[PDB]
Amino acid sequence: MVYSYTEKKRIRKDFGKRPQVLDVPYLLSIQLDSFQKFIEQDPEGQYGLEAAFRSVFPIQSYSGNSELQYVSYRLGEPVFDVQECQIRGVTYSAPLRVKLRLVIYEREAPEGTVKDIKEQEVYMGEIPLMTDNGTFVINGTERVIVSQLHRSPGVFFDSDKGKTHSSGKVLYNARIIPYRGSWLDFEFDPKDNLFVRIDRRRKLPATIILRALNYTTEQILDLFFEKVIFEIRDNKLQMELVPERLRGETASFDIEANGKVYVEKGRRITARHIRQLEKDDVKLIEVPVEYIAGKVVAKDYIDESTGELICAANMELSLDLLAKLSQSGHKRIETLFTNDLDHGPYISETLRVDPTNDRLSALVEIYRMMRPGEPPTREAAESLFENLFFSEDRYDLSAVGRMKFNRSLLREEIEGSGILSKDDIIDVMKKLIDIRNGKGEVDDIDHLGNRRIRSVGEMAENQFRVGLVRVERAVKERLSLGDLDTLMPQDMINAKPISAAVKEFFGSSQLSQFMDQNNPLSEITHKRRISALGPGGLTRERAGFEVRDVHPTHYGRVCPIETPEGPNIGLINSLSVYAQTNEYGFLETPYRKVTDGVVTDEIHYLSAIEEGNYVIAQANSNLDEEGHFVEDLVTCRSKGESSLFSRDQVDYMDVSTQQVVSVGASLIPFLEHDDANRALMGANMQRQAVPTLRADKPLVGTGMERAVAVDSGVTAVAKRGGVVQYVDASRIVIKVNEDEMYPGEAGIDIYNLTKYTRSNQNTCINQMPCVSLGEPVERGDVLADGPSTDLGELALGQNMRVAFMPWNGYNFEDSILVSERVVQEDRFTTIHIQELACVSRDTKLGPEEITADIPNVGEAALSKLDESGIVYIGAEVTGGDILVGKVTPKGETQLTPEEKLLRAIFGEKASDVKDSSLRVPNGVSGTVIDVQVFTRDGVEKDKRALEIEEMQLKQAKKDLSEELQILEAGLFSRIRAVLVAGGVEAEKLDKLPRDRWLELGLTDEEKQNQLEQLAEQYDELKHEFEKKLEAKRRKITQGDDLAPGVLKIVKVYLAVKRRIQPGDKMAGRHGNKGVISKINPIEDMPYDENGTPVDIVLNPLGVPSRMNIGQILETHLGMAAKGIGDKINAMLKQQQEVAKLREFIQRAYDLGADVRQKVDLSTFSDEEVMRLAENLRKGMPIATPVFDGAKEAEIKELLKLGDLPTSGQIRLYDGRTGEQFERPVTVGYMYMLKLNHLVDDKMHARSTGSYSLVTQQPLGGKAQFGGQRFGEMEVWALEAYGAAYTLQEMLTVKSDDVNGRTKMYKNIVDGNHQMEPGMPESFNVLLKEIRSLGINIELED
Amino acid sequence: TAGTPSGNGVDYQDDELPVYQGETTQSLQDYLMWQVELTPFTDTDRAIATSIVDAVDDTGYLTIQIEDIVDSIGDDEIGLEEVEAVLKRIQRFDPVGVAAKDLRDCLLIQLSQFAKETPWLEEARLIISDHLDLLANHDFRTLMRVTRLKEEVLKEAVNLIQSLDPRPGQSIQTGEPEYVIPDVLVRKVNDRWVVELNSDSLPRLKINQQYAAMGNSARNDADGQFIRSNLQEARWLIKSLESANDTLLRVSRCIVEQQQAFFEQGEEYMKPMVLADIAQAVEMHESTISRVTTQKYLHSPRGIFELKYFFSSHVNTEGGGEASSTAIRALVKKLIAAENPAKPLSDSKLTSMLSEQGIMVARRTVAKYRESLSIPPSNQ
Amino acid sequence: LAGMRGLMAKPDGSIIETPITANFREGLNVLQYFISTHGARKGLADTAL
RNA sequence: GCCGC
Repeated sequence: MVYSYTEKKRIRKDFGKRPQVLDVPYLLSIQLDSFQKFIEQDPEGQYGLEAAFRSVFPIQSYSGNSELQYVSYRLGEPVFDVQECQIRGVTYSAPLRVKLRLVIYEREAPEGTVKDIKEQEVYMGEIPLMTDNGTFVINGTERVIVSQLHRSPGVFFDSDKGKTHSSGKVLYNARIIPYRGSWLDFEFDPKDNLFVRIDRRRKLPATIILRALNYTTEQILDLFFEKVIFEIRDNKLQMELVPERLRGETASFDIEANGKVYVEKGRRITARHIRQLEKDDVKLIEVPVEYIAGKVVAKDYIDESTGELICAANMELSLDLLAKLSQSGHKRIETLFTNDLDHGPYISETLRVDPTNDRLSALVEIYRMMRPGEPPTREAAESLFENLFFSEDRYDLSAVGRMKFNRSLLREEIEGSGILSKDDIIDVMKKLIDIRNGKGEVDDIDHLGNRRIRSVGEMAENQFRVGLVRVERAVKERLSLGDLDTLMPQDMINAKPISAAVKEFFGSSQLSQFMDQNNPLSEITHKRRISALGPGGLTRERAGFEVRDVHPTHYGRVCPIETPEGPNIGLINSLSVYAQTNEYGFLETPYRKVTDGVVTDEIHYLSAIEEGNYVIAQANSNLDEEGHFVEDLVTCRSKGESSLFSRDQVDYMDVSTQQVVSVGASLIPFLEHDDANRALMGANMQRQAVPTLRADKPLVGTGMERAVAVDSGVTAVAKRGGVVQYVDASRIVIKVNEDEMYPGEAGIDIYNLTKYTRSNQNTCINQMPCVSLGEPVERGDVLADGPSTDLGELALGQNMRVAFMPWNGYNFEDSILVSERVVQEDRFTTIHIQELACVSRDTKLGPEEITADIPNVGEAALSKLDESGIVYIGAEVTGGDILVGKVTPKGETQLTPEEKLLRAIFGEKASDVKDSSLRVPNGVSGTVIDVQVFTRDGVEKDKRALEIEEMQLKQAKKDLSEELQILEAGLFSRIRAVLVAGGVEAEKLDKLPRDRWLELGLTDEEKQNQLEQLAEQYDELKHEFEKKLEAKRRKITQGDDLAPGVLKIVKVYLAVKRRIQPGDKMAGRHGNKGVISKINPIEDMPYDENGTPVDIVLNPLGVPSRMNIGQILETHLGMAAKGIGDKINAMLKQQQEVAKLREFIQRAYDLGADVRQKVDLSTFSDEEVMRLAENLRKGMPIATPVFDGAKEAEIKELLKLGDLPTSGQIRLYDGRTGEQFERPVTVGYMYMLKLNHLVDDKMHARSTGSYSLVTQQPLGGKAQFGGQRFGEMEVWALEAYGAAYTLQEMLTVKSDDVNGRTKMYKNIVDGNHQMEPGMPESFNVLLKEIRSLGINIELED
Repeated sequence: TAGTPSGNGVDYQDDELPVYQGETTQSLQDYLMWQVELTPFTDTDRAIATSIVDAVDDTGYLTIQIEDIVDSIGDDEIGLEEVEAVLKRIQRFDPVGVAAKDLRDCLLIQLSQFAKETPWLEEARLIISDHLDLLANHDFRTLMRVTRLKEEVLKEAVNLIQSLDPRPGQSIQTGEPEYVIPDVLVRKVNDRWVVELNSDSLPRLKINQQYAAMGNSARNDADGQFIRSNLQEARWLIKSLESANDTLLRVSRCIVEQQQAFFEQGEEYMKPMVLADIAQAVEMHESTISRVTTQKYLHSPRGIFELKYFFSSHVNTEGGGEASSTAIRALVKKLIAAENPAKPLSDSKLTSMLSEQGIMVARRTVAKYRESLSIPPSNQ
Repeated sequence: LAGMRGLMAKPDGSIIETPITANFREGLNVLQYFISTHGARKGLADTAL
């Protein structure tokens, strides 16, 4: 109850101090949720290929009276599981079946049909399926698909920082992004004129796009500017009063209200004068005629006398024009605002820029500008404009884009059409204009409320759609030429494009890559990884400083520690441990609600905008028993800032301190005592550790090891655990409890533990059981642990006894001095597994055969080969030993007498067949582990192959017969009970088989009902088991459908052990890395008064300049933990009675300063106490959470309880002289990792090898026997030294001088040492290249 | 595919302007000239060494005559006396026995470099190699009397002879190109044996040609319209590829429908298919169909991989109508293979048996068929 | 290490009002560590550019 | 993609 069965075996001492409102999530649900929302069907078109099918279908050919009606879809059962797919090198996928109907509409009868063919489903493509861990086995690999962080579709406003023209002018722009389609831009020039950039074309003014929507300039003037009425009647020329707008102006003349002076001429304008004028109710008042001079007419007044009129909108008025309008009878004149206090002159200037005033003129202008080719015919432009925007197929904003668009323009409605309307562009332009005027503000592009997340399901759906659209195109054509006989499969099913697009996305894509398999944590980090790159993302060089910075909205969504260092810094991120994604696709983090002065356990998820709106308290703020804050003033975050607020002010509280730390970083103990940039290094280096021979738990942890170990899918977890029945190194069988069962056939649980196997990084993945026999097992318990796991806890390193001192220069800089006891005990020893393959294919000469006999090869190379010609399982191979014997035929039809003689003395082939065999590459020492012969259907089965088939079927029947045996035992028990009910013979009945001829008939009811039904069930069960076994056997032995050329494939696996060596690289998890400098004999290491030496010596100088204080605290706490373990071990040695051992364990567990973890041995079984004590005999596994953990005083009292010095420093003696070191030296225990950087994989030397055909220069890189590049800076250094002959020998011979190389080699062999330099071939190549242009270049004499 | 082979190792030059560049390889003559440079030779000796190394075949044998080598030099005091000395020096190189005049020379040179205390060195140094080589080719029963030695010692003298390397100089040879076949025309077994054309990549070339040429044309950044620059070049490319594919498919279809008897039941059921037979079938000239079927390969579950094999114009004046020699050749191979230990297989007897079977073939015609890929089993 | 971590802020170059009053011998808060991550990232990005 | 700057 309080502790699970796997956790009662070894309990970590948590240092806690803060209860947890909610637990930690799976961390891999993201991938699972995305793909489940992809493959899974939905009653609506909300999710699943269903949405794409409804988007494309129904499809009809033009004037074809023909339709394709779509009804449902179904996914088939895969033919192989994950394991067989991974061992065979194929893709783990499922067949896609969709049912559709073809209906023929009547040509004579409108809207009528004549035929409707609803044939069964059709097959197109294969959909790859993700495994239970969130990986895609394609071509037998792992291939995790990384999520992408991109800009959400919608509308965004920017200002380009206001430094473009160097005049201090801030230029504001607006931008519209759809999910798919062309883009739209609105910009401001330094002259303040609206410009529209459609699809990143040349700049065009907004008036043409305004008019293309059938908008006249007059209509545009009223919408663009508020109009004011000017009335000139009886020469009064009164002005309408708008006191609200009249804020800043100079009175050109005396202003009188109803004949009474209100504001004098040039009287200072005061909010007081405006208020006084507004208080007095005044009608229209006269103004000086000269003032209207600067006004601009809005409408186009018509003259009642003649058709002539002043229609010149956006134009001023003249004094002579006043007489004209007076004569025409224009009593009222409409003019726009013409005011520049907050408003400004816009639109009208753009109207003056371009004179096109017709819809056709604007359409032809935009068609010519966007497409500079053939002029249109009133139809090309009309069609193009519809294609650009507001087209159902060409342009579409997503549901996220529409929501963001409505939110940015402050609209109540959230849903809407996927295409923009006339009003949307008007609103965007109005908002952009208002932004400059002062109202509104520019938004942040790096704000996490503007950045969306796409996972694997959405990208897969997008790719499926392109295949649909592609296939739909071809479908449309054949409906035109399709007779009634034509059927859907014959209606251009076109399975090729869909499968091609799907495999293109899944196999060869930027976000598709191998999952890092060095450790379970590394796989988890790759699975929970967010990238800004990709197709819809941003390129590396196109990024900038501000994009790669930590934003305040990154708080509980992305950890500000874990990120790559050099080129990808700030562009690859990781989810925080609690973060979740919105349905639209925005990151969320949970908070605890606060009501009144008390927090409530109800939890709300808030996006970046949601969190910003409320005042959120901090996780480390003290609370009372009732939930009220102990301290009135509390620290909170209000709007991207932090300050003191009252407890009532807080509306939410941080659920946990870790909320801001990634799962990988969550594993650094004493993280808050480490530099953030330095911690980055530790978190990054934690994922490069390689699992060793035996896993060792961390003595100091954080409490997150169990979640990482279990959620990664590396261990074996009891899905429906009952009681363990059979255990083995390869199998675990569990008898499920009867309290929960599936009626009928009963059932047991079979787990096939994974043995040694290759990983993507050539390491070994192995599983070992944790249960012994007859052990009770609850649901979710760990049965077997995988690589780098110990009793269900992540264990990726080993616990080293370390002293912090300088030792004779052998730990200078970051060097590490290691004792020989570490090497002898096989700690930091790893297993590496390699895969070599050999394929036989038919050739023009003939088939390529695999045989044990090989021409021109001695018996010594054939010692390890099988009769077929393959290395024996378990053979140890080195150098260039032969693995598989293969011979290819040669071409010869003219039998020369010498050739006939050769055939006469020697074999019939006379070694005509060449030797093309799989040999071990040099530098590769391996032991034969697994052979995987695959054979083509029809060709003779390999002699070794039948053995593999026999092992396969034997294992199949072995793991299949258990359920049959249990079922037949149950049937026998039922029959025995029935015969006991009547005519029981007891042992006599039990002795005779077949229930002693079914115990005759006995009573009529028993014979007719009981015995008959029992026999029928027996026969049916036997037939079903036989059929299942036969089906499995037939599946096992089948011809492998291979590539047409391929005839046979043989795969060989090698296993090697990597001994720890100095050139190897080691690290702790605080950013402290180093390579080994020396492996010291045990008698030379420093030792303490008890004679115990240290294992590692580390330099103290690396700590103070790195600010790695977590190193020292971890060392001290490890010393305390090992001291407690030492006390327990000493007690167990002397066989002390259980009571006082339990008392000491209890005393150690309840130590601390008000820690939350409460454990009492009182409710512990007496035997379970012994088992726990033996499990923590090595040391007590302490756990210190990330930002809420152990303190110095607690470490000190644990040290006191362990009977150790409180300072953490002891006396040490020199192992070589026996003298005591002057100062006390810190000694403790630290968790050390072995990284995947080895000298063996990094030692290369070349004297002479192959050279590139072009430039005649040696190849580059190991695995190709290349030479080191002597770059430009190396040549600069040689020039600076003055070493001319060294440079000439590097530049000429020994590089590109073809004759100089051989002459120098001959001279060196002769002991002459004379360069005799010539001319490099690269310069000749350059001369030829330049001459290949029109330029003549020559060498004069 | 039930199982898929791992991708073969490939490479391409990165961070280099002439992409893919190349790679040098070592051959037999390249490795022999390397040894020539590192041995003490004079100028004339080096010239002779280069002259005779150029004449070394892939097997490592000397295809040209020694007298022809002397002629090639055309220099005074370069007679065969010193050409022979340089030749022996070169023969004693790392592939011991290389650049040898004939098979006897290989074995004599190889046997010279031994412990000189080998149990049967002198027994096989000259007695078997330098003399009665044809006897060793045969059963060599009389060779025991010729060499005045028992058969027991010869039983292991010939064992040492076989222990000597048959063709030295082909061991250093690499052999990277496997000359594998993609089998452009896979055909399968159905109720009527349907055939298909794979590796067309025409849609793949169509899509790429679109996205490049028509993509640039549709890109309205450039003034005007590129409807003729590349848009009407991609169409020509697609038309050419589709025409070639259709012609190949039709020709292969005609061959398959004519030679269905080969694939069905036994293999040796070939009709003597002349070029005109398919020329009339496709209503097209034989030359165009011939050029097409020269190096095109088909993938068969049992059949041979090669279109040209089906032509077999071998009417052979067979009894009832006509027949094919390739089928007759397979029949002769099967008959000669299944015979008595004596295995007479006389060209007269074999021809008589074939005529009795119904193939009226001349006595010498069968002899040429047998000598094409076999030898008479003591028929003489 | 033994005194205040001090005043620092690099989101755009300004300075946060309340400084980090904790050293590394004592722990940092979540807020103080989040504040220091800005300068850490700024330095690490400056190095690689 | 990673390592050393």
